[PDB]
Amino acid sequence: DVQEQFEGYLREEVDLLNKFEDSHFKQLEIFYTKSQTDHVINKDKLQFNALPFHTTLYKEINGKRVRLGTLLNWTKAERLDTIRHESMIKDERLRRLIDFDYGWIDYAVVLQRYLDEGNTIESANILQFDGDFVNNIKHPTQKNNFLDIKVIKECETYILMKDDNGIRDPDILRAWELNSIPEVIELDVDGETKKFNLRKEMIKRIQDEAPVYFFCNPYRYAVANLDPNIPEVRLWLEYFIGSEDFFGFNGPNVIVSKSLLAAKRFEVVVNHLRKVAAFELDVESKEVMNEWIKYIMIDPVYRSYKNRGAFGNLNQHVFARTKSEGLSWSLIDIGTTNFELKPTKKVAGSYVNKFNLVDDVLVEESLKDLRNEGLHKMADVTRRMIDADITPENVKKGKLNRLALSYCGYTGSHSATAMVKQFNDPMFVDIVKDNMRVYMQEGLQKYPQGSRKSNRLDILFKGSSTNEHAVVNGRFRYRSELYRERDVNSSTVFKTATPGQYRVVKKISAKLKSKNANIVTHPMNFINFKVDDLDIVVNAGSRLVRGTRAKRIITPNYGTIYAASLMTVLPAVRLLSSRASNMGALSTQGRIALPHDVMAPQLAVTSSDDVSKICVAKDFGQFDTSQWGQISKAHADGVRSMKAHYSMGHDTLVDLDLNDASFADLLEVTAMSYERPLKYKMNGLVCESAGVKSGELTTQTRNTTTNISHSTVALDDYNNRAYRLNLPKLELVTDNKVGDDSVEVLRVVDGSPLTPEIAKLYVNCMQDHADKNHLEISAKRTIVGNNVAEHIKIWVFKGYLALDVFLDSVTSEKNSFSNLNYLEQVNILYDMAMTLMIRYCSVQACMTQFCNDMKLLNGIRAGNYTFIPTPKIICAYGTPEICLRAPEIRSFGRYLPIDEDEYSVLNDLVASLSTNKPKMDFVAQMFEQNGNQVHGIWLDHFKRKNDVNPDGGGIHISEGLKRLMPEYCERHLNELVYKTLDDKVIRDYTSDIIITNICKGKLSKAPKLAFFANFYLSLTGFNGVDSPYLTADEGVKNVHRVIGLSYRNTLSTSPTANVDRILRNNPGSAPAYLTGNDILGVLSDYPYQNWRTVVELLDITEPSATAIIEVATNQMHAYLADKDLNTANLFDNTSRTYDISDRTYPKFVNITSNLSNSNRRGFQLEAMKHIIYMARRGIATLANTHPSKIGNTVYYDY
Amino acid sequence: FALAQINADDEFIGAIDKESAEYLDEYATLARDISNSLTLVKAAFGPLER
Amino acid sequence: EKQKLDKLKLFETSPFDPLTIKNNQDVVDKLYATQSSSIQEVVPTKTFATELQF
Repeated sequence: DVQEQFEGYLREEVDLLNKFEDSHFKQLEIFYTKSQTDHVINKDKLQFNALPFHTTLYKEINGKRVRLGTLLNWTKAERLDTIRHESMIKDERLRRLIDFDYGWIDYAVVLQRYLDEGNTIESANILQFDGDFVNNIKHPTQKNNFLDIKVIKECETYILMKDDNGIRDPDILRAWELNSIPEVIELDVDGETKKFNLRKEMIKRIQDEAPVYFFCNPYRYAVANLDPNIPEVRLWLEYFIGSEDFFGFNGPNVIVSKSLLAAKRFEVVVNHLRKVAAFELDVESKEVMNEWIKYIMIDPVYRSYKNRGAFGNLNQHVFARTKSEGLSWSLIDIGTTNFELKPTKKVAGSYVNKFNLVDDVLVEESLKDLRNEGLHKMADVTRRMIDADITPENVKKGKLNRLALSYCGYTGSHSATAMVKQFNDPMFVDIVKDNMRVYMQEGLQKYPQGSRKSNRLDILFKGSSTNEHAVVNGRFRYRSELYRERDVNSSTVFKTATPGQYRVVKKISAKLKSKNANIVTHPMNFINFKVDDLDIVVNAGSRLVRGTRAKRIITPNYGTIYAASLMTVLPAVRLLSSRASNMGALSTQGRIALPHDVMAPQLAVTSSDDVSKICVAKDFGQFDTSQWGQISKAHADGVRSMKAHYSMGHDTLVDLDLNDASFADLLEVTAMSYERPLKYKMNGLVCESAGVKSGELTTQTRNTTTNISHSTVALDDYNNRAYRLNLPKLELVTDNKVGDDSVEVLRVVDGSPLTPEIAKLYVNCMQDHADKNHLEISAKRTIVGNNVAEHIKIWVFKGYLALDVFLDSVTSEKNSFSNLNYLEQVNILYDMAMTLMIRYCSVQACMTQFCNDMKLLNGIRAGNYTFIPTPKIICAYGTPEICLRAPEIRSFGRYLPIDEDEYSVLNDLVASLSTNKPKMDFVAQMFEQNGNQVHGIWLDHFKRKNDVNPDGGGIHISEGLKRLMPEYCERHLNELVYKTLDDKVIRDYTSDIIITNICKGKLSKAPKLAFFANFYLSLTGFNGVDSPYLTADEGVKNVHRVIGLSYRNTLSTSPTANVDRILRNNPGSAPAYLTGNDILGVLSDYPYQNWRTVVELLDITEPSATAIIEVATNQMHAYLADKDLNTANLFDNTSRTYDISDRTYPKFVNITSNLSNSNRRGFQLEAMKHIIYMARRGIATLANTHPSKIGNTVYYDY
Repeated sequence: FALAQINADDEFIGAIDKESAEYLDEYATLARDISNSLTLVKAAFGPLER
Repeated sequence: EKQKLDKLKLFETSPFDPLTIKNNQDVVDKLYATQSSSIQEVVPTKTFATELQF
């Protein structure tokens, strides 16, 4: 009777979908007035005017009508004064809010109801300017030797540096009243310099330090969620309307009125509301969050920066002494790549034997600091959680401190100050040199194509910060039947012959700054290298991070150095990244996604009766200063050591041609780039780096080599000390070393239990060889234990996992959310919700958050009209087809019992919501206005070599084949350049096309579905093992218990990535411009019988051709399934955690028909969808391709 | 080619018993009707002639 | 309730299943149109192929 239950659950899914859509429409009925007309898409005829302010667009099909969406005509804005208008606003406080920016009008009138409820808020004190800051401004110049700091050269900006008469942490922006000194005298070398402190601190700091970029319109969100009766909303209002603290948004930027960091309070309060709603925190957690929101409302960001250190020190030791037994896993096969988590019985009472270093003095010091700040309850709950038991509530209470830190959002220090802080043993250098040499040798052995001169151009094409770029200038014109007569002005929109049709032109002039466009347009910069290029400056980039971590600075290498690195160092990085099965743990690839698999050895060690095994975690900070000097030269010498294997070479650096230079010269230039200081500039500040330099594609290798050397010397030193004074020795079992974060498991040789003496001796590191400060900092950084460990924001405790919390979608860097199309925004919201569900969020909370996020989306805006499509587009094809109760399973909406006509019309709607015509038109006009942009070297290099008739066998050459065929390459290449350029006008044109096509009744015909089959289920047994994700939702843990957990060895690989690997491993076999996506598409167009002929027309040599054919033959199902959906923004972590591979197919899918491999795998995934949906509820089922009882008399088997 | 395996359930046997009773009754009624018709045709109609 | 019965009877009214129908259709689709005129003169048409395989 499982089939009947499945059908009933699908019917409940349909009911929930209808309720959700109805609720969305009802909620949108309050932001804009009740819908005035029901406009039929095809039956009715309208001339785009006389349509009311709010209209419901319906479509009629087979005697039935479906609800497409809502249209808003902004010309008839009079209706909006029915709900919001200045006439109703009466209270004197909100008049200024109205005058500052009209966008608050709605919220304003809402607030008035609260005011008409009789309750009045009180003004709040705003903290004043602290004068000592005036002593913290430093203006460096050549007279003072740039304040005797080596990195700073040619600086024309102020720096906030610590001073005796200055406030602590000067760089961090503080919330201040704007009535602070307009003009303050500066005591420079001359002493007459004057600085407009108010102007700079109000303009530059409000945007560089504290950006606020809401995913939706902040006014709409405030109206929808910020209910005045909530205590937190009242408290923020006291800071908002009380004391008259006003702020608003113009374009992308934020404008303040009286107080700095006004918008940060809004960000903090909305973060509080959403986080509290999502986490389903208990009453005690609500109390501590009330305390924190009270404590940090004074300064939204700085208080967090105060308590970073205490919070980190307290969170490191969470659950250090836990009496609870927890989970258990086997340590069998721990030193190989094939390790998996398997259950194993453990005898009770192992808790007393386990031990984790606590460093109690620091813990009490952090506690005292917390009391001094006034966070008494949080300190108490953290102290309790240090020694408490294991429970989801307990672990949420433990991570509640990081939840509190996540309040600020995107906050960073001063840009120039951040630059100056970040920029500024023979055995060790020998070890690091040896490690770099062995890595280089292995990399050059695995991928030796870089050395050969012929492959250099192909590698350069496949693989910035170049000084010179080309510019494209022109005017993009298109016909719009969407504007009004009033808007017609001689600059942009022109009244044409047609009474209702206008011609809108947009003047563009932009530089093709992307790496690929610059590579095709200007390759001489990348190819030719002069010595002076080691001295030129390149622009740097700045990336703020969520939380209060240090701002990241990105320093790209120059084009010539980049080409050299691609030729020489890239093989080592590629070999390091590749780890495969049947390899030892302590191997070059083994030493260096899915949290459970990557942290599996630690997860097994922390839950084990064996006490010899210990987990040691090391985090290295501010090692760039250590990276300066000797070890940089050691890396350079390690790179130079490979020049003995290549004959032609020069004694010193000379100007070279990339495709003619011997490999020795390229190796020498890479060594010089490694060891010489490099100059970088941003915001008028120039600095030099002699350390890691943060050069892309090279940081990981250098950092992990340094960490490996550190671990080796530390272990050897501990062994020597253990010999000197009798103590059991240690032996490294496995290790993981990513960036500067390392975690290794060490086993005591004699099997004696771990002792605090052992941990203390290992922590002491270089004793009697270095100063005591090194010992102290080593004690503070690392941890050693048997109960709790951490690595890349993954917290493991007694066989249980915990993820991080600094992740949301309301506020994003660079506001890119507001730029993407509707479907991309929906995909981004869906993906963030999915990655949330795997950690701390249940389906109820995450789905409520997702629905509220959907309800506030901006909608397609074009001209003076706006389209809000139906929310039922989620289940439609093209969007992730999801059932609400089981959101993880993508593309499951097809099987739901939606009406066939309704589903068809929804599919056409979502298909029409995205079009590719505007980009083609833009590229065509750019080509017609600016002409050819590709260099002649790429013109002559990409020529037909396989000596095959272009006509083929007389077969039909489709459009894609003609695009990718060599004789028509040049035009195609130009398109790539013009596909690089992105500008507003393409998406405004797309919105206009969508509006016109929708209203006129033209719906794009949806593409057919590749795979679809109804699978009939029967009962069966369990296969999986219980989920280490304790905090995750019940459904995911049930799925883990029924099916199992996945692993990187068993994880499936996308066909496009496989084709890319095949193309890259054999340079010169296929043209460099060809990508896996294009070849896969053109193969999917043609029948497979002619596929070989196709690869002959694409000029693909045999080693690549046969492999590509095999991949297409075995893996076309993956491409056909995701053909119509852009999965660039989909990282389904929860879906990836499930074990859907060949290991679980026989136990859950029964297919008896004879089918090809691609079709078989596609139908196996189709069955797996049903299996996962059923298993979410703890019922294990087996899918079959035939019903068990077709007739009341007949019963079927097999 | 696709011969099915005949399965005898309890409900089928019960239905068969009910039909067995029905057939017995109908056979008896047919016999009585035939006897009555024979008596009538012997008592009423005599020989026919050219 | 009649729709479910009709869908179920579809399984028994023919020896094919949607998986096999898709597999068979993956062979003859676009095959005839792609080849050249001379080869088209010596290969069955798409309708002919569907008639033979179904």
